[PDB]
Amino acid sequence: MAQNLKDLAGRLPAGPRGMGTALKLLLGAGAVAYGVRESVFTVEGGHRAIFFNRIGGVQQDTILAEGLHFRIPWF
Amino acid sequence: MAAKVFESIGKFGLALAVAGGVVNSALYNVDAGHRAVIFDRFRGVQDIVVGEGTHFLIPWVQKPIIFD
Repeated sequence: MAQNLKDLAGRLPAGPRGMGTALKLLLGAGAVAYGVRESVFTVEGGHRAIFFNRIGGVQQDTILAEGLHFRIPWF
Repeated sequence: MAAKVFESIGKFGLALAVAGGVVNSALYNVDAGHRAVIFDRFRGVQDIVVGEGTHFLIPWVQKPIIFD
């Protein structure tokens, strides 16, 4: 299966310089959009989805009444 | 020249994939209300309370046990 991906990636036409940087920028934008989408969490109302601070445990003082609160991914 | 570029990019990609896999395996999520205990088998169970927190557990040494 790895060799098939090898051939598929290789077969991409050797286009002029512009589209290479274009593809790099597109990948950057895709990753950034994915991160922005993921920074919000499963949220039902009737659930004060509080900030679980990574350090020190739960945020005993950060009591999330009804309101945006972006979870730092992996944090 | 092209073939060398292909091979080098492949080697770099494989190394990146391995590093990403290790980094992913080095993290744990002990939900709050569960304060974690580092399951370190080098020097043991940490009187230093490593509770909630996705502390960087080295793989093969620290498996997250979730203590409620």
